[PDB]
Amino acid sequence: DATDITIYYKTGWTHPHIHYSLNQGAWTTLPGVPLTKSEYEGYVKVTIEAEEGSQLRAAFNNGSGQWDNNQGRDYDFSSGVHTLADGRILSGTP
Repeated sequence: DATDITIYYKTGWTHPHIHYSLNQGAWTTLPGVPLTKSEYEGYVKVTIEAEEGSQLRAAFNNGSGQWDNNQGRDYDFSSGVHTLADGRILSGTP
């Protein structure tokens, strides 16, 4: 049973950030946490420390007010690993 929340995100932004609320808690202070490039070209990655049975709600930004917020639904990610690319989420790595 997975614990941390690891997210891969396809983006060409140079300063991508994840803004999120973990387990229905407080949201990060803007602009949120930076994502660091993965060796999967075009993808950035973050791992959010979390307990068993965790879920976060997230929106991504370019550090300067351009957003990807899933048409206002925001993106939901559970304990485990997930890859978001052009609005589609698949479990696991790229």
